[PDB]
Amino acid sequence: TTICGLVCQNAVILGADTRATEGPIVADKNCSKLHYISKNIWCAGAGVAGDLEHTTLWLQHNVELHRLNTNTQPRVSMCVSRLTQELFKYQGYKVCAIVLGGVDVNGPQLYGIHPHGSSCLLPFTALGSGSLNAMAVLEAKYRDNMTIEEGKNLVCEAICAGIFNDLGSGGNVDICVITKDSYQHIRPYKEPNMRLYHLPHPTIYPKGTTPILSEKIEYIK
Amino acid sequence: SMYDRHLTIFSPDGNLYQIEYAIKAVKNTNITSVGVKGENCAVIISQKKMATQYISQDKLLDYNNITNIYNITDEIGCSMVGMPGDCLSMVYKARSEASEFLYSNGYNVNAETLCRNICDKIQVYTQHAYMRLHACSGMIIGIDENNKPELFKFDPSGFCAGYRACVIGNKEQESISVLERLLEKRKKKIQQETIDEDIRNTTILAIEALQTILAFDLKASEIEVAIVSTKNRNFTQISEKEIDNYLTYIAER
Amino acid sequence: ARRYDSRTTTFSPEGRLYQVEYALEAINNASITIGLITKDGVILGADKVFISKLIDKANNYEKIYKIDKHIFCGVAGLNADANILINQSRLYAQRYLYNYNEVQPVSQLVVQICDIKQSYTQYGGLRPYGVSFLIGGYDTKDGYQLYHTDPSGNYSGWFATAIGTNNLTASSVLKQEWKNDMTLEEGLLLALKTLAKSTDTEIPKSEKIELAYLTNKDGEVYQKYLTEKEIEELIKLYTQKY
Amino acid sequence: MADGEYSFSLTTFSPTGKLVQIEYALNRVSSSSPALGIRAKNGVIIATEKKSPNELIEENSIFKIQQISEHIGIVYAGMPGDFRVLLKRARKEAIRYSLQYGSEILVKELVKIIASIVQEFTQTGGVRPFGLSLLICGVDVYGYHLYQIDPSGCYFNWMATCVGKDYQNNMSFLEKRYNKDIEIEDAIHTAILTLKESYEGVLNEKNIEIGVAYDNKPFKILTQNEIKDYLIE
Amino acid sequence: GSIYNYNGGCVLGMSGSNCVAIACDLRLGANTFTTVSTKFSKIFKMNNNVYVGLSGLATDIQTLYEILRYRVNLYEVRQDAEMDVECFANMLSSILYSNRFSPYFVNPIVVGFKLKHYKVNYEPYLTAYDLIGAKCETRDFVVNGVTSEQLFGMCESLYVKDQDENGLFETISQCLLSALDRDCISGWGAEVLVLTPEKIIKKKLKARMD
Amino acid sequence: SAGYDLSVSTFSPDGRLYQVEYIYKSINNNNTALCLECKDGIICCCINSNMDKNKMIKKNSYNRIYHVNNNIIITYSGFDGDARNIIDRARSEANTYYYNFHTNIPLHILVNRISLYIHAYTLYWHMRPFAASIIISSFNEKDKGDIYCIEPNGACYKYSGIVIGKNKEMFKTEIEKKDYKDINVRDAIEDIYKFILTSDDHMNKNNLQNLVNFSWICKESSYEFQNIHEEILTPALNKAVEYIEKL
Amino acid sequence: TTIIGIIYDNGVMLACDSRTSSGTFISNKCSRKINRINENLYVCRSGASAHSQKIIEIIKHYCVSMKNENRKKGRFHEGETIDEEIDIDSINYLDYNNNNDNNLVTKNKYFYEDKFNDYNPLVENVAHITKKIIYTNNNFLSCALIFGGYDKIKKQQLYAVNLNGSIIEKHDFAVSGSGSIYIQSYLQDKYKKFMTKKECFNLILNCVKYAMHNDNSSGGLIRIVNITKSFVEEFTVVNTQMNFQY
Ligand SMILES: O=C(NC1CCCC1)[C@@H]1CCCCOc2cccc(c2)C[C@H](N2CCCC2=O)C(=O)N[C@@H](CCN2CCOCC2)C(=O)N1
Repeated sequence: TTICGLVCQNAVILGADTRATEGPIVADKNCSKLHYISKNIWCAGAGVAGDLEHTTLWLQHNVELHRLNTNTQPRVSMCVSRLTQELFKYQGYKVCAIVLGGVDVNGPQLYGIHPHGSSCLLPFTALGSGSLNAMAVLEAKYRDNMTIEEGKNLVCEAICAGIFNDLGSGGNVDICVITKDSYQHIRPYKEPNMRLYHLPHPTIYPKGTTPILSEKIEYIK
Repeated sequence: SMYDRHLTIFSPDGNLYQIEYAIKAVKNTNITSVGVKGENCAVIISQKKMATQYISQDKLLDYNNITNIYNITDEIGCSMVGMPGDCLSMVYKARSEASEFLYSNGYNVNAETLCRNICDKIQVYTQHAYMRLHACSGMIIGIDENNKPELFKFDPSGFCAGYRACVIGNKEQESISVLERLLEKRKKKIQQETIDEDIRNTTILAIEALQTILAFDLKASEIEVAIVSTKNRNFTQISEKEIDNYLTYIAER
Repeated sequence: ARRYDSRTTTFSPEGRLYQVEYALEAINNASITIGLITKDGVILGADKVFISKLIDKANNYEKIYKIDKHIFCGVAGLNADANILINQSRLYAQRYLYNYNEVQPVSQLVVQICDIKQSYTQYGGLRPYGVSFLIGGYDTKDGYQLYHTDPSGNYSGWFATAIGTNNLTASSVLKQEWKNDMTLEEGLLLALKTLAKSTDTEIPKSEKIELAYLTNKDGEVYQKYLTEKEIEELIKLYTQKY
Repeated sequence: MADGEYSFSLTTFSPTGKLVQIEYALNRVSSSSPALGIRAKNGVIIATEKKSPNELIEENSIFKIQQISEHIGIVYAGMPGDFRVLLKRARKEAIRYSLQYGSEILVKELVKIIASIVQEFTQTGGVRPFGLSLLICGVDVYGYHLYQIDPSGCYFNWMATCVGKDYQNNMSFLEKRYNKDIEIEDAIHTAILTLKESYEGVLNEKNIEIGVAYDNKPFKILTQNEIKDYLIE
Repeated sequence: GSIYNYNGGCVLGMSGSNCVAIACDLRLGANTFTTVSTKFSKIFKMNNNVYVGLSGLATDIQTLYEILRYRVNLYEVRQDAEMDVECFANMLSSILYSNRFSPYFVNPIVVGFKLKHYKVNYEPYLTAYDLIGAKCETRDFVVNGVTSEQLFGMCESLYVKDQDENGLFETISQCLLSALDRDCISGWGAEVLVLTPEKIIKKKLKARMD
Repeated sequence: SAGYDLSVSTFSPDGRLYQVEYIYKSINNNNTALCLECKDGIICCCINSNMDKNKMIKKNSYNRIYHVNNNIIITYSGFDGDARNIIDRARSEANTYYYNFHTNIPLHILVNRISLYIHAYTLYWHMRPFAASIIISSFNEKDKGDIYCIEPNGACYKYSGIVIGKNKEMFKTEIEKKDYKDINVRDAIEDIYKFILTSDDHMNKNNLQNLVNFSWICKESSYEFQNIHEEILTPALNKAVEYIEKL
Repeated sequence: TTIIGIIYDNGVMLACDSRTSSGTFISNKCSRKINRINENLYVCRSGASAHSQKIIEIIKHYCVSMKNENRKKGRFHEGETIDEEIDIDSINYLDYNNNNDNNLVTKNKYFYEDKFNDYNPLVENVAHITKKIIYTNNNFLSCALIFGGYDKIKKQQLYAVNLNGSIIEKHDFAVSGSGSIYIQSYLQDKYKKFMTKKECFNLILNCVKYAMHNDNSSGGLIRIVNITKSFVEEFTVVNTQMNFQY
C-alpha cells in the first residue's frame, strides 16, 4: 500500500494506490483506500483491510451522529481523538495506519495516525509499504502554499513512486481534494497500469464442450 | 389515582404536577438572574442573595461567599437559581459533562450543546418515578466556534432554548416586557459599536434591567456580574468597583 | 414506595388475577378476529377498525402478521403489546431453525410465546400483555393447525374460532356452517359470512376486511394476504351465493 | 429505585380494560401545538406550528422538525424533553442499522424500532409513558412514507394526518382537499392552509416550520425565506 | 493456514450479461488427504437473488451459514421484502468482523443480482471476502479457497466480458475444472449454478475423482 | 402535609419538601454546637445539655468534635450515627484526594463534596435523608479562619461564626455583640462559657465541666487540631461562673 | 529523544528535540514533545509515542476538572495589583538561509489569565496524578515525563516521572530520553544555582545540540519553553549543527 496526503492552499489532498494483497497474490486490483468520514473530513487507510473498513465506517457514522446532535461542522481533532483512543484501546492489534485530513474552523489539517494510537499533525506524510518511496518524492518536492493543481500533481507523483517501487502497491491512483466548502473524489485519477499483451482472439469454448452428469432447471416466480 | 400528583405520572388532564411544583420551588427562592446578549459578548447578572430557605441570613454570614454564578469551564459559566443543593448538584453535573465532552472529542463543548445534554439528563428525572426533580433553573453563556455569544436557559422540565435576553425569578412576564423595551431601545441606534463599547452597553443593559425588574436600587456589593466576550472569551466576574461605576453611570443619566 | 405498587401478580380472594381479567376485557373490546381450517389451508380474517379515510390502505395489514413461512397470526387486543410478542415469536421460530436446522412445529412456537405471557403473570410486578393471538400454520407433524392464546398464557387448539368483540355471533355462525372437509373458496366465503354477521350487517365491506390464508401446495407452504381487489371479488361471489 | 422491589408497573389495566396512563398521555398530546404531514406524489412534507412565547426567544434554537438521517425527518406534538430523548435514540438506531447493512435505514424498520421503544415505557416498571406523538416521514427504495407513533407504541401508515391541538377539525380540513396525486408545492400550500385554519390569528414565516423529502433528495427543512415565498400567495 | 488445508475446497463466482454463475467443488476432506464426502456443497441460497459460497473449515462453514440464514430470515420477515444483495454483503462483512480476534475460518463469496427498480433491471453482483470481513467488489469474477491461485490464473486468462448463459457456463466450468486438477485437496465433483432473473440452472460436472 | 410529606422525593403543591423541614426541626431540637473565628484561631464548642439527666455516663466521654487531617474541625448537631457516616465520608474523600494529588484536600472542595454526598440522600424514594447539620472549619496564618455549615438539604454557606442546634438564636444574639476577629481564642473561652450559662437553661455551673466539649485550631496548637486542656478551661469556667453569679 | 528541564533564577525552561523514529526510520521529523497541560504547566514527553500521548490527554482532562473544582465562590483581589529577551533571530541566523523562507514564526509569548494563581492546579498535584496513572498500569506503560511549571506555593518546579511510575522532584535540572545520557556530565559541570534567563537558555540549547549530535534517536529541531510567574515564552531553534574547531 501507498497512501499519502499533503496540505496546500486552503485544501487538503489525499492520494492512494488501489492494490489489496493476500500474501504474494493480488487479491483486489482496484480496492478503494480513500474513505469518506464527513463532507470536510476524509482519510486514507493502510494495514489490515478489514480493520480499516470497519474502523472508518464506525468513525464516519459516529461523526454523523455527533454532527446531527450538535448541528456544527465536524472537527478533524474529534476524529483524531476518537480514532487514537480506539486504536490505543486495542494496543496496535487493530492494524490501522491512517492519514486523516480535513478542513474546519482551524483551517486545513492533516494527521498521521498509527496503529498503536499515536498521532501527529503534519504538512505532508505517507503511510503503507510504499511510504518510503512516496516520502522520498514528497521530501524532494514539497513546498508550502502550493496550489491545488500543484498539490494534485505532487500527490500523484508520490503515489506513483510507491506504485512502481513497492511490490505491495500497484493499480491506479485515487485522489481526494478537501476544501472548506466541499470535496472532490477522483477515482481513478491516473490509471498508469494496464494489461499490455492481449491474445488476438478471446478463447470461446464451443457449446457443450464441458461434460455434465446431471442438470435441473428451476424457474423463478 | 390518588397519587397522580406525587409521582411523575400523567394526571387526567395530561399534566405532570411534580414538574410544576419543582418550578414553583425554584420561584420560591426569590432569586433573580438576568442574562443579556450583545453582538460580541454576553452578560449574566444575579443577586448575591441567599435563597429563601428554612434557615435565614445571619449577620455572621460571609456575604462574599454567597453566589449564584459558577464557571462550568474556563469559557462557559452559568447562573443556577433554585434549591442550593440542587443548584450545586447541577453545577457538578454540567462540569463533568463538559469535561467528558472535552476528553472524548478533543475540543471544548459550546454552551448550546452543554445545555441540551444537561436537559437530556433532567428528562430522566421527569420520566422515572423513584427520583426527585431537581428544583433548579439555569442560564448558560459562552462564545461559540464562530465568535458569536450564546445565551441558553433550562428549567426543571428539561426544556431549554436560546435567548436574546432572559430572566429567572419570581416575575417573568413583566421582566420580559422590561427586557424587550431595553433591547428595542438599544437596537434602534444605527451607529456601529466598538468591542469595548459593545461590552459596556451590554453590561449597562443587564444592570439596568435587573434594577428595573427588582424595583429597588442595586448596591454593587449585593449583586454579581459575569461576562464573556470575543475580547476575553474566559467567563469572568467583574469587580465590585466596576459594578459600582456602572451603577453610578446608570443613576446619573 | 410500596404504597404505589398495584400488585399485578397477586392472587385475588377468589383465586383470580385481576390484571388478567382486565386484559381479557380489553381483548373482548377489540375488533373481531376469526380463523378456520379447511382442507386447503388455514384462513384468518379480521375486521379493520376505521380511523380515517387517509390511512394508507395499500399493503398495510395491521391485524394479521407473518411469523415464519409456515406460521402466521391474527391479533386481538393492544396492538403495541402484540407487536412486541410478534417480534418475539419471529425470533423464536428463527432460533428453532438455527438450533435444529428444521422449521419450528407450530405448537412449540405457541408454547414459547404463551410461556412469555404466563411469566409476566407470575414473576415481577409488571402488567400482563393485553393481546390474544390466533396462530395458524402448517407442519408435517400435525398438518394444518390453529391456536388461540389469551393474556394468562393459556392456549388451545381449534378447528374454527373467533376472538375480539362479538365473538359469540361469529362462533355460532362457524358452529352452524363450518364443515370437516371444506375447500379454500368455501372457507373464504364462510369467513366473509361470519365477519359480516359479527359486524352487524349483511354484505361485508372490502375497506374493513383483512383476509389471509396459508396453504401447503406442492410441498411449499405459502401465505396469501388478499388485497382489496381479491376481497372485492370474493364479496361479489358471496353476494351471489347469498 | 430502578431495581429491586421498587420496579413495578405504573401503567396498569382498569376494570374496563383501558390503560388510563396512555389515555392521559394522549390528552397531553391533544393539548399541544399542532403538527401534520402530507404524502404527495413525489415527496412527503411535515409541517408544524412554532409559536414564539416572547420576542426574546431565539427561533432557531427551537426546531420541532429534526432530521434523523438523510431522507428521514421527524416532527412531534407533545412534551419536548421526551422528544429530545426519542430523537437521540432514533439517530442511534439509524446509525446502528447503517453500520450493519451499510445503506440507510428503511423508514418502516426505524418506525417499528422506535414504536417498540415507546411501548416499553408503557409496561416496564417505575416509569411513565412518553407524552408525545411523532410523525416520521421519509424516502427509501420502497417509496415515500408518513408514519405516526402514539404514546402507547402503536404506529399508523398515513397519506396525510395531523396531531395535537384540535386535530379532528384539522383532519377534516385536510381530508377535504387531499388527493394522492398532488405535487410538492400543492402539498406545502395545503399544509400551510391547514395550519392557518387551525392557528388563531395570522401565521408567518416565524410561526411555522416545514420539512420536505421529494424527488429522491435528502430531507430538507425549509428556511424562513422559502416559507415566506410560499406565504406570499 | 493448515486449518484451511484440513478440509480443502474452493468457490468461484462469475458474471455474464444478465446472468451470474457460482461454482464449487464437492469434496469434504479430513486430515488434508482423506476424502470423506463427495456431496458437500459450499453454495447456499439466501434468497432468489443472493447466493453465498463458503469455503474453509466445514464446521465454520455450517455455523456461518446457519447464522446468515437466521439473520436473513429475520430481516426479511420484519421488512416483508427480499434482502438486497448489497445489504447482505455488508451484513456478512460485519458478522465476520464481529469475530475479528477469534474468527470463523471461512473464505466466503457472495454472488447475485442487484435489483434497480425503475420494470426491474438485474445487475450482476459479486464480492469476495477474507475471514475478518474485508470485501472485494468485482464485475468479472471472484475466487476463494485453497485453490485461489489456480482459479485466479484461469480466470485472468479465460474470462470473457458479457457472455450469455451458455458461454458463462462453459467458461466458469472450465476455469473451475482446470484449477481443481492441480489441487491435491480439492475436487471430487463440481456443482455449477447459473443464475438468470427468470431461472436457475443447477449442473453437476463429470469431474475428476482423484 | 396533605399527603405530600411522606416522601423526600415528592414536592408539595406549594413547592416545599416537607421531609427536609421535619429533619430541620429534629436538628433544631438537638444539642448545641458552635464554631467561632478569633484573631489567632477558631474555637469550637459542643454543649451536650440533652445528657444532663444521664448521671452514669463516663465523665467527658461523649464528644461531638472530630477532625479530618489533623487541621480541619468537623462537628455536628443531629443523629450521631448519620454524623459518623458523614464524617467517615469526609475522611474517605480526604484520603482519596491525598492519594490522587499528594496534597491535603482544600477545605472548600471538601465542603462541596460533603454537601453533594448529603444532597444525594434527598433524591430517592427509598433512602432516609441524613438528620444532621455539619460544621466544617479550619484556620491557618495566611488565610485566617474558614467556617462552613452544611444543611441537611445539602446547602453549604460560609460564616465568621455559626451556631446550630438548640437555643441557637440566643447564642447568636450573644455571639454577635463582639467582633471576635480581634479577640484571642483564650479570651473567647470565657465569653463562650458565659453564653452557655445564660442561653442553655439546662446548664449550670455544676455540669459545665462534664457537658461541654472544647477544641480549637490556633497558633498555640501550631494550627493543628487539639482539644483544649482542662488547665485552660478551668480558670475560664470559674471566671464566667463567678461573673454570672455576681449578676 | 532528548528532554531537559532547568530551573533558573526567575523560572523553569523546558527543551526538547523533535525527532520521532521507528527503528532507524524517522516517522516524524518535528514532533511536539513539550505539551501545555495548563496555562502555566507543561510536560516533556519521552518513551513510546502512543503511551505518552494518551497519558497526557487523560492528564489534560484531569487538570481541567481540578482547575474548575479549585474555583472559589465570590470575588477576590479588589485591590491586589499584579527581563532581557532572547535574541532568537540571531540564534537562528545561518548564512546559507537568509530570507530563503521569510515567513517563519519562531517565537510566541502569552500571559496568564489566572494572574494571582487562584485556581490553577498545583504542579505537584498534576505530576502526582500522572504518576498514579502510570504506576497503576506500569505493567504495560513505558514512558518517562518531565513536568515543569509555576505555582504560587513552590514557585518554579521540576518533577521527573520515571519509567515504572516513580516521581522525584528536581530543584536544579532534569533530563530524560536516550540522548540525555550523553550530556549528563556536560550539564552537571555547567549548571549553577540562580542562573539568568540568558545563561539558562544558552545552556539548555547547547545541551540539546550536543545530545542531537551524539544520539541518532535525537534530531530535528529544538523547542524551548520558558515558564515564569506571569508569562510563558516558547521558541523554536533550527540552527542545530555543531561546529568543532578540531
Ligand atoms: O492489502 C492489505 N491492505 C490494504 C488493502 C486495502 C486496505 C489496505 C492487506 C495486506 C497484508 C496484511 C495482512 O495482515 C493481516 C493480519 C491479520 C489478519 C489479516 C491480515 C486478514 C487476512 N488474512 C491473514 C492471512 C490469512 C488471511 O486471509 C488478509 O490477508 N486480508 C487481506 C485482504 C483480504 N482480502 C479481502 C477481500 O478481498 C480483498 C483482500 C489484507 O488485509 N491485506
